[PDB]
Amino acid sequence: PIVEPFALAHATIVTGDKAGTILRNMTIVVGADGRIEQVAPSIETSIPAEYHYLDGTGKIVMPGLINAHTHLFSYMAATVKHNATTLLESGVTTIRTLGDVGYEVVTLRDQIDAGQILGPRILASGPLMAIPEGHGAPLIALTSGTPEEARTAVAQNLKAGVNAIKIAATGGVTDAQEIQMSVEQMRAICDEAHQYGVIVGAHAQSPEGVRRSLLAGVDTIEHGSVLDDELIGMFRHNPNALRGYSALIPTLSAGLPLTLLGQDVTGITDIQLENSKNVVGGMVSGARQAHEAGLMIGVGTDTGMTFVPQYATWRELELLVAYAGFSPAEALHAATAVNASILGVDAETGSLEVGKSADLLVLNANPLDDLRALEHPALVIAAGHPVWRPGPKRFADIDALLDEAYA
Repeated sequence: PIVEPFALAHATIVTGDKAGTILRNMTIVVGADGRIEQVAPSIETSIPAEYHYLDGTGKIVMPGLINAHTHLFSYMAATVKHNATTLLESGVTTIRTLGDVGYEVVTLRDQIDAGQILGPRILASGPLMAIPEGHGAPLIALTSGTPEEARTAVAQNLKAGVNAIKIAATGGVTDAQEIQMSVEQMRAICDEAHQYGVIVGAHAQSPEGVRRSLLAGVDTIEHGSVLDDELIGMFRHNPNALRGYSALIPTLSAGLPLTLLGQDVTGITDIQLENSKNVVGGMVSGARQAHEAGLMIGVGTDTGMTFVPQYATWRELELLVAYAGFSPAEALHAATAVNASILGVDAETGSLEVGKSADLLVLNANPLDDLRALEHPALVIAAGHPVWRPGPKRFADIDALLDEAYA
């Protein structure tokens, strides 16, 4: 698969910047190297010879969506490739997995990077690290509680080729908020990962878990909890984080289903429902607080969960607006530019600027006026490679349940 240069003309560009800026009748020229060569008014932009022509009249083009929290499993090679393809077809050009079964995603990422397979840019975490809980989940089990065991475990992942790390600082959404992974354990994991420039994410649904993760130097907090001034300060300036700051990935899409859908649908016990309500309340409140404090907040959804479709990244933006006080513009900015910075790939993607990877998402309507415009992309282009497929295969039953639930 070779990248054939092309030019997408007459499109309305939704930049995804903090201001919610839109540029009318624009042409985006993509080179043979898969990078953006020009972004200018169509009327003054001539299409180079041999370049293919894409007529974007009546269309909106924006940076590809980015999902900072995914799983490519609910034979293994085909399964992970299928799910990565679904994400791409939904318009997501960069993803970070946070808990793989083994090193199958590393393998997939390498094939995509080599140009052997069409797919999104992937930050693969390999198996997540955590204290086993007996749920049969895949992970690198830390059972001694020592920093040495944790450092050895992360080294195994790094040696295997991961370019992301995931730690379970606490239990899940259906678990109690405890007052477990120690700061010492996570500090060893973060120190080691950072030596190799790898970003670390920690799943935490309690203030204590968030606090310990931040103290250890974790780069991203997944889910989160209600915050206070001490924690906000730890997000803003974290001397132990790879880039001196930590970001929050609320992943509202993963918690809300458990509290909005009936137990007859979810199948969780009464105690799990109560636990979920307490955790989700903290995730929502914390996201609002973080937004209010101007912290770095990204878009991730924890795909692979029974009620979190691989193709529903767009829903997270609607949830940030409805629950965290985000404006559509800010949500689009979080899903692109901010996510890119958080994942450390802002130099190559996240915005439609000359020199960056041609990760384009073409829409039939303006998402600033209605975020649901994101649900059905017109065309997705990954690193200059147009995806010649209709879109993701959707599950009407699940989509119907979620639509009603979020209504």
